[PDB]
Amino acid sequence: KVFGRCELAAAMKRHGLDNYRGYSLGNWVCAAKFESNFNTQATNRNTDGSTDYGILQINSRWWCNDGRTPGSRNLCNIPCSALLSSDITASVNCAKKIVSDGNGMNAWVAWRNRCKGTDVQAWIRGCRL
Ligand SMILES: [Cl-]
Ligand SMILES: [Cl-]
Ligand code: NA
Repeated sequence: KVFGRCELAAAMKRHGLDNYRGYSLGNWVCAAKFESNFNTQATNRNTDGSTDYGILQINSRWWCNDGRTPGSRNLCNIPCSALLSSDITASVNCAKKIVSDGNGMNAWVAWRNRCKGTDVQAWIRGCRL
């Protein structure tokens, strides 16, 4: 499923991400835009053989099991395929664990390079939330 901007914002807000660990909703929508273009089915292979999955491009080296990333951790205790569902619950619950681990949203390279320090509130402008 490819989300619209306000649709995803409303979905993330209902799942408790607005101001989660101090990150306003616009940060999460901005990260999703540049990580996956709002597409729950996005996958990208990394140089180390791991793969990023879903709307927030969660990495199989640490966070989910895809059966082909040797020596990887499964810290969200989920198959990576569950992160590709049109229901974002699994991706959001896993993202909450990632953003709480110490580095905040700097774990998402696209957020660091394209959202951090910008007017991220623009990403929820006009949405009925
Ligand atoms: Cl915001
Ligand atoms: Cl980037
Ligand atoms: Na959903």
